[PDB]
Amino acid sequence: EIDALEFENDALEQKIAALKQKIASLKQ
Amino acid sequence: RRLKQKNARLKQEIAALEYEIAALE
Repeated sequence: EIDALEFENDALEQKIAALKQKIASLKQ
Repeated sequence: RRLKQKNARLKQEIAALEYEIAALE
């Protein structure tokens, strides 16, 4: 079974990449 | 468990980044 935490971990990594990008942007 | 540990650390990382975002703005 792909565990429910793999789902949640993969969503959290997406969110991380998107926050890094937003920080890259605020510094520009 | 690998996955619970990685979960707790992904959350801590997201927390740090939202902290910096709020400091930057």
